[PDB]
Amino acid sequence: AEIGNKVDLYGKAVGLHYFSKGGENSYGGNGDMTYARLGFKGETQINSDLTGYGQWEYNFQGNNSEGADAQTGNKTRLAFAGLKYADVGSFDYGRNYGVVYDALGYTDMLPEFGGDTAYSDDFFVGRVGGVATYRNSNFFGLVDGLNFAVQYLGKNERDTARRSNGDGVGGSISYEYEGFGIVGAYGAADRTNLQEAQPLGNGKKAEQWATGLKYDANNIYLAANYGETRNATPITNKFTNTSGFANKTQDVLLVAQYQFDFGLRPSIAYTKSKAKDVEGIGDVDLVNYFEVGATYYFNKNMSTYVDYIINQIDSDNKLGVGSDDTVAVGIVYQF
Amino acid sequence: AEIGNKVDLYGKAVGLHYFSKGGENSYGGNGDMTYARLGFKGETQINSDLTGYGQWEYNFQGNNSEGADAQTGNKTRLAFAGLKYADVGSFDYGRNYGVVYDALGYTDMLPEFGGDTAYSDDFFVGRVGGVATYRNSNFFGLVDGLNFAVQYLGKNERDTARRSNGDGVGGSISYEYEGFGIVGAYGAADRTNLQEAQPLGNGKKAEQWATGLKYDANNIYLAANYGETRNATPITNKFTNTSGFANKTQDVLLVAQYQFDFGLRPSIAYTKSKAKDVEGIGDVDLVNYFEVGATYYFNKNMSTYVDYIINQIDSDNKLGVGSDDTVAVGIVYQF
Amino acid sequence: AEIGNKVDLYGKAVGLHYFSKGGENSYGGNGDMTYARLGFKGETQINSDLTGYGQWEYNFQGNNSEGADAQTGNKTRLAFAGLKYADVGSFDYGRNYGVVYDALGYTDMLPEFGGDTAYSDDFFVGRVGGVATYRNSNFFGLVDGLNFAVQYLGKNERDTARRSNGDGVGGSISYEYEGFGIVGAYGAADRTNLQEAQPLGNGKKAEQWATGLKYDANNIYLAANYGETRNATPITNKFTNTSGFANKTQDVLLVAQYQFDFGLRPSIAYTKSKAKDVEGIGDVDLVNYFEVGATYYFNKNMSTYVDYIINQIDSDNKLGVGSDDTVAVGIVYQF
Ligand SMILES: [Br-]
Ligand SMILES: [Br-]
Ligand SMILES: [Br-]
Ligand SMILES: [Br-]
Ligand SMILES: [Br-]
Ligand SMILES: [Br-]
Ligand SMILES: [Br-]
Ligand SMILES: [Br-]
Ligand SMILES: [Br-]
Ligand SMILES: [Br-]
Ligand SMILES: [Br-]
Ligand SMILES: [Br-]
Ligand SMILES: [Br-]
Ligand SMILES: [Br-]
Ligand SMILES: [Br-]
Ligand SMILES: [Br-]
Ligand SMILES: [Br-]
Ligand SMILES: [Br-]
Ligand SMILES: [Mg+2]
Repeated sequence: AEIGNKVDLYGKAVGLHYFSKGGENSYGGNGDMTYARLGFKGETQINSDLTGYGQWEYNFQGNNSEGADAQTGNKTRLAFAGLKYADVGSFDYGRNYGVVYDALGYTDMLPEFGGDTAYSDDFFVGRVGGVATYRNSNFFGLVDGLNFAVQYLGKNERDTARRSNGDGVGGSISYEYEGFGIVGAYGAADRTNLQEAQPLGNGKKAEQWATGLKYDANNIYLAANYGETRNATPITNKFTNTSGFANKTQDVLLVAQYQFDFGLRPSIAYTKSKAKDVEGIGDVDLVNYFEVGATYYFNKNMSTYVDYIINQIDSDNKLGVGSDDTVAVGIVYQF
Repeated sequence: AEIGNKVDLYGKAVGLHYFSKGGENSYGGNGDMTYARLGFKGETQINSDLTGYGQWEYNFQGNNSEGADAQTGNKTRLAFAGLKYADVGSFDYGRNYGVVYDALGYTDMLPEFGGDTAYSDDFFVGRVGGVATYRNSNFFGLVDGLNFAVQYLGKNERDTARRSNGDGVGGSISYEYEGFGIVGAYGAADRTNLQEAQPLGNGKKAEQWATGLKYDANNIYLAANYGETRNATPITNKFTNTSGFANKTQDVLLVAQYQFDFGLRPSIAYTKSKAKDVEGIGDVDLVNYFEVGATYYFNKNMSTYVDYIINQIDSDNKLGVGSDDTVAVGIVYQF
Repeated sequence: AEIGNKVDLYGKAVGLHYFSKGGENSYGGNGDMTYARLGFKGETQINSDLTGYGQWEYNFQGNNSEGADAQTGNKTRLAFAGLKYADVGSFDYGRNYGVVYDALGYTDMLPEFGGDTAYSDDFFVGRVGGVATYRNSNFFGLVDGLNFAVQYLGKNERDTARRSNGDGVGGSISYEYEGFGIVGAYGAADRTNLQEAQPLGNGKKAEQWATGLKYDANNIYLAANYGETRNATPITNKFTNTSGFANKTQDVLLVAQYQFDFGLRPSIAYTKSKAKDVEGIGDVDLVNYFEVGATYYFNKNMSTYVDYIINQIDSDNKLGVGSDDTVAVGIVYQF
């Protein structure tokens, strides 16, 4: 809620419970999942052709005690600033969305779950540190609906292989016309020595790509993503306590939703990602499910939701991917 | 300070020092105790019979360095959202006050100390994770001053016995009339296997109950709480480095205060909690003291206070409960 | 941005990258250095002679992942409240700037680097916990431009020698007249037993002092600081993994800047600190460099900057102080 400069502090409180049998063997786990969010975003008009802007956003976990676990799962999601010039484009630097999320964003619309391939700190698919992003709308004002973006990922040598990266570039192009949108996005980067010493994944570069199609009009939302990755998607073998990256993955995400005037937004979805050439096992499913779910919007400040994952991962999955379903029920106050 | 929706960011900065001899052997300890608070609370009118709301609140410690200890004692206090409907009642889910605090709230009014039995993450007496709370004012609008509440506590299997719980229900009823208020509150819950493996406490359920009486009118505040607990109150034997829960406790809390027009709010108080059937020792006092103290309110944004604990715990207490007095002097800017 | 009481929430997002060769052997290091800041400051008019106030401020790192490193470098910078009375003076308690920073503040003006001797949690030179500060402007209203301050530092017995202190007093006096300012500041304090068990530094008290001269007018800023310290400045011998405090240091800081109407603020600077009588090595340089740099201010909400450290520390420095240069390029949205 808005606190020549327009600055806006924002957030929400999310009362959130997950239901699974036992949740060690499930898609989402079991129990209290309450958290809150806080951030600001602002933009300042510098002149008629130039705006300056910034955004910061934080996750506060609501399901930890006030003892020594208090900080578990607290983190900054976003922290960047930039400049937007005339028809030239925008440029920002900091922690932000990786460019391949320009595609994955199409399916990442579910009430609680979904977007399973947009890992955080995973090269270009999710939120990530140290990125320089250039974005361009309507091709310099010459072509209504043709947007593009390029992004430069600086190396992050962290203590974990999962959270690290090397230098890389990625980019994306999209075209929209009367409710239809089409997008493609691709990136590659160096892997770090720590990533390469892992027993899962083989190679010295990582690539992610995805294409998107979507129809967004007349209270209907339909969307589709297909993508693949090389040496990029993080993976654990829970049976030998083995970690790393899948050599290859192949990914599909489908979503159908409708918006009723009275607030009810039903959701239907399917998601599958399968890893290939995983050392010592071959091909495995990482994600496999159908979704049903709904959100009820009381207004712009208040909603509740149920999200139900009909898990299709079989009880024998070779890496130890859980097989039970998960339901989520949430209540949200936002501003 | 207020930032169809009414949302309010709030907080305070508390300059705070504690004085004790040595503070290893004291009630409150010795030294810098500065901290700050930040939160939001908002409510949105959905229609004439329905409001939606949320609250989040965080504790930032001000007495840690900017080195590796920086986060010590930082935590979310509250994070919940809910719906309030007509005369039906309110319902919220998230981290919130346990229902037995509906009684303990009567005495928890001192400038710095007091409220010694309202432990955090301790079933129903204090702030706790994963609770669903229903509250009812004036009995559905049929009975002015008769309020009640029921609360459902979801199991929290944490890494510590102190911070965990099992599933449980608790509730409370109160009646108020012309400055007088009367309250009763009770809850029980399952204890977790971790709690049961402790060497202090014996049993597979936990119960807390308390009654409250108070007079709140004509610039006078008088209040009284009596309560008991089974297998609920956390306790340490500092002499053998032994921890767990007291089998039984018996608790009394008394408070007298007056408000002068010029801002001066003197406080007088007494508090005693005694554990029974503590393994290998029998009966012990956990808390035993008189208080004198005062707050000076400059206005609604600024106050100072002194709070002085006249400790009655004797120097031989069998669990190693400290015996020296503690003074606290604070200065508070809030908004 | 301002959210009888005037309260102001504020912050910035800083997109920030450091360039060094390799940065293990450099002044500033290499890579992503993005972070954000959030705080409030408020003041309340209690009557015509009395204002009450508070300030809190936090550092959120933007260059950590959302995994287990998420909190690295997050901390409260400031958290205090106080009262300002008529001509008498102001008094505040909490975490705040140490009084010797009243001098070091003169040179601490560079776009990214500079202020190298104003260590955090280091007695009086930097931000520190548990201080009571009295400040006086115009000598009780009797002497325009003559300010003074005294400060009382409470002992902080922490787990690290670097972050601890004993009880101490420090103070400062300054005089300003038509763009010229002159300042002196001094403090001493007890060292704690932990500090004394270190292999670097010898003695049972710590003192810091500094003098400042500055010209601040006509879009010119020139300033100069000289100071010394005994048993106060923290130091590591990276060759034997040895830590502690330099017995003596001698410090010089120089800065020249100009402000163009169009926003461009060029900076020129020199900084040297040298430790003496360091056990097992004698005299060593801790800091030695020239700076060139600039900030471009688009407006009051947006700026970019480059800051370039021309390191003069030689490749043989005896404690292992790095010798390569560092450049920093930043983009800042603030409110
Ligand atoms: Br917490
Ligand atoms: Br995500
Ligand atoms: Br993830
Ligand atoms: Br990051
Ligand atoms: Br654009
Ligand atoms: Br649907
Ligand atoms: Br801290
Ligand atoms: Br409490
Ligand atoms: Br507690
Ligand atoms: Br909790
Ligand atoms: Br009610
Ligand atoms: Br009284
Ligand atoms: Br983080
Ligand atoms: Br500093
Ligand atoms: Br430092
Ligand atoms: Br501190
Ligand atoms: Br003054
Ligand atoms: Br210059
Ligand atoms: Mg934090």
